[PDB]
Amino acid sequence: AYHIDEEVGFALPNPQENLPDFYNDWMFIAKHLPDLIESGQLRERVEKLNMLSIDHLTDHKSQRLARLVLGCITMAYVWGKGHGDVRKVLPRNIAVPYCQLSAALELPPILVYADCVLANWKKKDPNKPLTYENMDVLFSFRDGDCSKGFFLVSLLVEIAAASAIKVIPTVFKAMQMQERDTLLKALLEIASCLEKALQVFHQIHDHVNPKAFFSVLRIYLSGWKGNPQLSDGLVYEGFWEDPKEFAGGSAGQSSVFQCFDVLLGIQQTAGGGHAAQFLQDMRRYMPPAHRNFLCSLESNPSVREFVLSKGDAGLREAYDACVKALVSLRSYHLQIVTKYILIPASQQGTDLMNFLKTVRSTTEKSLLKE
Ligand code: HEM
Ligand SMILES: Nc1ccccc1C(=O)C[C@H](N)C(=O)O
Repeated sequence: AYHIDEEVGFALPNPQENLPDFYNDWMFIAKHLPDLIESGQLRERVEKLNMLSIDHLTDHKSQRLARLVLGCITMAYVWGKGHGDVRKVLPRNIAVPYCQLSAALELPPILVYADCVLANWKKKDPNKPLTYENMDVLFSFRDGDCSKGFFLVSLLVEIAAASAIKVIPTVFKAMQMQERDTLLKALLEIASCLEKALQVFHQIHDHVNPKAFFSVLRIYLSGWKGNPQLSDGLVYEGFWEDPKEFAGGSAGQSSVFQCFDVLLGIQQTAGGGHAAQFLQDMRRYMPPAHRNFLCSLESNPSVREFVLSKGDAGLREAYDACVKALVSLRSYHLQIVTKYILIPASQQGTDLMNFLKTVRSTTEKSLLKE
């Protein structure tokens, strides 16, 4: 069904918090990364784990939790305290089950958005709503890392986007039914929800401190693709013989922007030399069912062409409201990357800026006007 929820969208609805007692040894380490890292006992605990079979993970929610658990342990093992003391070999007894589970779930054996954000959360009270005050994350890395604020605000933007995502079938049906008003309603509804998502994005400032993000959390989200600290990638002991590179790119692995890029025929899949290659690569790091969803949307008739073919200024204005909301979102995201990467980096990206500025202006160049 593309694993897309009416309420939470690309987020994993109501994730599992507990594994079977079989996996308690995994569970304990993941639940205690702040103390084990700080006290310098983490790597020993990982290095003294026994081989635990994944055959006792009986369903998707259990596999997603195990993947989040092993991904957090792996990031902590590789990066340690976060200050250059690195491990380049992931011990056999983590690496083999982590890589087996990853293959089953068709995701790379590294921490991704779909683990640390889409699966990493709970309601404090199951009867209060999906708001920040009623929610928590399941795992953090270090005390003060602001992982609660970063993951939960990302999740809440994701949940806000769900309201626009569930309208997408109405769009294609209305094109196909030849239902002009239904299509116009739907596009205005999508834009309205995307605007609401932009409002939710503002909570980022209330809960994430630029020093903590840039200097702590960013470290544990860092990968080994093009990383000088791990120039040949990571050795997954006992599974592949030579090291492999995978990006640690959690923020950029949301499907939300690409979801509406593709819906509105904005051309970034194919296009820019280095911008389109980056956007296509980050798809490798999305759950397969979401990869599938983005592809099926590309195969559908073009909404942008349909609107263009109609000589209908009302349609063109609803379409442009969607494109505007997507520009607003990337423009605000530009501001945040300035606040949370660029300024702290200088207090010690021009390629990073150019990538984001490019995707925004390509989105901006898509407005119809006429
Ligand atoms: C909170 C919700 C967020 C969402 C939904 C989101 C979404 C995205 C998306 C879709 C991209 C791909 C570029 C594009 O499509 O325009 C991207 C890139 C990026 N975002 Fe975010 N983002 C969020 C928050 C953040 C935050 C708080 C930071 C803090 C610095 C950040 C840092 C980055 C970086 C560095 C990139 C470039 C890819 C990379 O090098 O990792 N993002 N983001
Ligand atoms: N801060 C942590 C550090 C390490 C492991 C878990 C956490 C949590 O966030 C626990 C959360 N209160 C929960 O409801 O599971």
